[PDB]
Amino acid sequence: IGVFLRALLIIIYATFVGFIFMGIIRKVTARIHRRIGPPIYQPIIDTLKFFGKKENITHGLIYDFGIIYAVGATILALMFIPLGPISVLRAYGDLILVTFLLEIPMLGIMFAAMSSGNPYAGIGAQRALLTLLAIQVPLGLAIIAVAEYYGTFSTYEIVMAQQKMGWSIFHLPLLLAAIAYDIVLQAMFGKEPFDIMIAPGEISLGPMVEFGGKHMGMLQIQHAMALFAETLFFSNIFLGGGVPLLNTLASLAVLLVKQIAVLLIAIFVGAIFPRFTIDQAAKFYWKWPTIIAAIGAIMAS
Amino acid sequence: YPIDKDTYELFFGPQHMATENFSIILKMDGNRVVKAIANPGFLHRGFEKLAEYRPWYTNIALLLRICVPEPDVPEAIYSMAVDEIIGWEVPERAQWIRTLVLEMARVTAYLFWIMGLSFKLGVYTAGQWAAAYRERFMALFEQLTGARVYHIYTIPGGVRRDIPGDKWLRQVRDTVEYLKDKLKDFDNVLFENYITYKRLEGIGVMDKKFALEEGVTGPNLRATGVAYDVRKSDPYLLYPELDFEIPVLKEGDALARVLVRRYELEQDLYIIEQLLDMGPPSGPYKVQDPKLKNLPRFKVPPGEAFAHVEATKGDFGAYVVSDGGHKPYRVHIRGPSIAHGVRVLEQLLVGARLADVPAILMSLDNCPPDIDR
Amino acid sequence: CIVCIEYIIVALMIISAILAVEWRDLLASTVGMAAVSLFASILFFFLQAPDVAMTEAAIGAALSAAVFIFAIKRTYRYETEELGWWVRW
Amino acid sequence: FEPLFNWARKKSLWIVAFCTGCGGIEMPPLMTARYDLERFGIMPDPSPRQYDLFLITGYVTPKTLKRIIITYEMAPDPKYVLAHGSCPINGGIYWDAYNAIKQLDKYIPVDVYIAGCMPRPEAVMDGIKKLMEMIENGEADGWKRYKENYEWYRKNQDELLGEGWREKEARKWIPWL
Amino acid sequence: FRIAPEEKVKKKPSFLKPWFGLKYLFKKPVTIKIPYEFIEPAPRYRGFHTLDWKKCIGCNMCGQICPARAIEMTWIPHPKIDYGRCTFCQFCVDVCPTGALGFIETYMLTTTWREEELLLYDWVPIEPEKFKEIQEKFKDYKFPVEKIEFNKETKEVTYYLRDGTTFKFKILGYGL
Ligand code: SF4
Ligand code: SF4
Ligand code: SF4
Repeated sequence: IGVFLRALLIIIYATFVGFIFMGIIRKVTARIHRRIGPPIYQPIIDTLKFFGKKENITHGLIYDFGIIYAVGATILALMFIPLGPISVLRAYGDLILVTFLLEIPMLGIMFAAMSSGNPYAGIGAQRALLTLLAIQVPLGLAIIAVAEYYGTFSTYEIVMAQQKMGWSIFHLPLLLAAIAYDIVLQAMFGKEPFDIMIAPGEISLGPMVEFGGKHMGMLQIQHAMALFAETLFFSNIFLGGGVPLLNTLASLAVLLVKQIAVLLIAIFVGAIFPRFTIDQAAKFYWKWPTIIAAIGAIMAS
Repeated sequence: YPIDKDTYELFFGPQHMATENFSIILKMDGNRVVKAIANPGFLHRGFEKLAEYRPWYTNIALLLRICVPEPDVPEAIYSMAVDEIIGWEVPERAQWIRTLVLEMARVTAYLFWIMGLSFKLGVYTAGQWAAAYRERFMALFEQLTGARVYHIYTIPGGVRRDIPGDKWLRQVRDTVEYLKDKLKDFDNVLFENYITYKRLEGIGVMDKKFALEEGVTGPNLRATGVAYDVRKSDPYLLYPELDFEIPVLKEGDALARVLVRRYELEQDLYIIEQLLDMGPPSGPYKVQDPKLKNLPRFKVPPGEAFAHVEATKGDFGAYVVSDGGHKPYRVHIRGPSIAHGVRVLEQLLVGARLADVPAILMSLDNCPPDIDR
Repeated sequence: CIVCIEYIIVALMIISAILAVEWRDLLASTVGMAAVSLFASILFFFLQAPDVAMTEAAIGAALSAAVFIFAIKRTYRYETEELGWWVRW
Repeated sequence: FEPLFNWARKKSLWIVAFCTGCGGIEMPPLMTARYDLERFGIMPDPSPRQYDLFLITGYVTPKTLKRIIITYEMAPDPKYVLAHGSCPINGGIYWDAYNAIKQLDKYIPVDVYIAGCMPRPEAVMDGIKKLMEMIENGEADGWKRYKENYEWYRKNQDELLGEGWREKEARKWIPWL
Repeated sequence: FRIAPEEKVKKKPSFLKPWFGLKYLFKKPVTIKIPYEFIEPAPRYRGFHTLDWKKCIGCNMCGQICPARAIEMTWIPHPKIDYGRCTFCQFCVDVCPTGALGFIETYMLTTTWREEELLLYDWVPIEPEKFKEIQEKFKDYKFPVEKIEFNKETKEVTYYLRDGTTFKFKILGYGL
């Protein structure tokens, strides 16, 4: 009953900071090309609008359950990564679990985008799945480079091995995995260079081309959690937060600073770079970040 | 029962934000195109049987809306054509004013084409900057003549409102020197990155024999090997005393037809800087006092006239015929994009991927109010 | 009293410090600078060192404040923060 | 219950970018780095479900009034169109057109009209600001007249061009494949 | 003739050169906060009409040069310009012989869906004392008529101004 309230604390904090992180993305992309743009508390009002309609669509019996499964999977992703010391479980937060549970949101946001039935949703799913094909070639090598440099997989036995000694973006056989993660994060998010699972403008909107009221609200929740989960997975592995309430709140605050830190370098790349053809997106994630992560993988062994 | 079972027909209709207002039905084959016919005419106001009912002077304001991005090139061609059938004596001051507004609307249309390209090429920063720097040109036009766009300015003889003076002519020097220092920050976002160069490379290969006989008249056949600039070949306004240099490439893929428009922006801004240091001498803004009054009853002697003028997308002509009364018997406004993104687009999308259907659509500067007329 | 006037002087120095940089009028900023030199001289004297108090009196009251407005004479007087067509560009 | 959603509507009006022909030269720079709309939260996205602010920018061809009313049939609750320019009011300068549709209120329910040709973005700001004032209390707008008073609009839709467009503008290509 | 390059226009693509588009992370963002920083439009921006009732002769010279056929004539014989079909081209200004049809900078005009607020677009334009509704009454640049009460069989339109005169007059007959 206490782990239930603690998990409710983590999911409601991840909501009320992940939406603010997406609003920070909107604010920085507004200032990146000379505009005030929205207030900081903007996508909260997006979600609050999208649950206030009076009609919906519901094309099929599976059209509901796919995106609801996407929200359940993206909540399951953030439940294992150690959000500060307050973790509902730290015994098993293994690398392969969190790495695969980022991809399952890219199922359910697309598995229920297929049930509508559209050439726009079909070619959006066509251009979304080649990413998830191509991005796992430098992603797996980054995970092996994290693996063989430490040995342990329980993610509480990694932040302990960071706060004992050293940082983790240092020690160059592990830094070459971080550049591979810094490039794969824009694809795993849906930011502008490797945008194409969102693609606003070239195709209509790809997978989320016609969802409706409540379904777009669940998508905004899922997209904010995908943001927060992949950013917390990058920070609790390659950066390490680790660490009384005046110690715990400051621990979560410096964790939030390192959340913004990779999120800050995810935006500066992700506005000055145009959208990528999916035929080149399959060709790019095998040339440069694969050989970088492969040099990191043979230098971690 | 779905009777194709092989080729799915997605089609970019009006509400798509890549194409502006003309639907291209694409017989897609997985991720390529095997047949790309277009259905234009979502905007057919009509101007043949609609501009035949207004008098000769008031048929300016109705004729502006044939091309939206350039709100001066459609009036400045009809004002050049009714100049010919009556045979005025348009002075040096009106010629200079019409020259400078014909070149500043052209740099506005280039800036709008950059913003329209960047809104569909993903990168928004080159879109927001291009619209921001188009807005100060709009706010500079507003001092002169009237509204932002559709400034009904160039009546068939001369203009309607002269310059305000040193508050205005010094201001154009300021914004042109500013944007000439600014233009080196458009290259790094739109023309120097290895994304765009790797995105528009080799797509829509236009041949050399495929441009001159096809209907193409713009700056985009000039990226193919063709030496034809209507400002250079037959100068009309105060063009011969400018000495600008035109770009010609031997290429013909899509990014060849984009770098040529970037260089046209550079040399056209150099034109407006070169034209300003001349400065207009004295003179009237109107042409004549006696043969202009009773402004509806404006009997023009019969005959016909053709005029044609450079645009952002295509050297597009007008065709006025005068029966002899106060009615244009037929004013035809040839849209620049009639065979310039309708017919040449059909043999340009065959084989191209879906990601380069919108980029090819903007690499010809397709403006849907010109096909319909 | 003893410590209450000390708290009065030190909070007066702080409120003349914050309001020395909030203003846009630079002559007013020299006024705020002179008042800061006032409360610094009084605090030097109240902390029982008269040498620094009279030196800072002869330096900060009319050789640091009266050299600064002496420099804004042939310079700006406002922030000049500007309504307008081509403004804030 | 109700004002927790009512304030939420007037802060994130998502506009769909139809760009209806003549008028898509003051639809973009309305929503760019100058006089803007993202400060009001007006974020554009091209989807017929994820919008609640349709801008009928100028004239409407009947080869586009099919597409506009099909887009208007898909926004679920808070669809209210903002008529623009001076075309929807009485017909613009194309009152002498067999195509350009006069008197837009007889076809789809307009909420608010602006004037201008083209309307300056300050006038669009005044239009949206009056639309915010209208949507505070909530003022029986469009989506509340397209539902109960459907018998009049469906009759006026079918009288102009009519006879089931879902067979006329669908069978118009299957011989010409 | 005067071909500019041989390969001078075509530039070289580049990896990390787009970071020079990142320079405006710290400069002042170039926007105008419209509630409430006003813009002050041009001194001769084309706007609404300010007919003078003492110089108008009713010669319908404007009637035949309106491109959108909305300057139709009434009797007590002045014109009513409707902005239903009007492009603000201001050809009726420099063609009016007497000079009794001016234009002043006023463009903001927003009306709602109901017909009683849509009779607002049929106004016989008032004297240039409406310039004392552009200045001296809260310089908002909006249409200073703001409601019109037509009445069938007792045709007496009432331009209920901002706080000034109700401006009653009868309208009987149209055309010529
Ligand atoms: S309102 Fe004016 S500018 Fe807009 S479409 Fe109609 S005629 Fe063109
Ligand atoms: S304002 Fe322009 S369009 Fe309207 S009646 Fe006058 S001249 Fe004609
Ligand atoms: S404004 Fe001119 S044309 Fe119109 S009624 Fe008066 S005098 Fe006649």
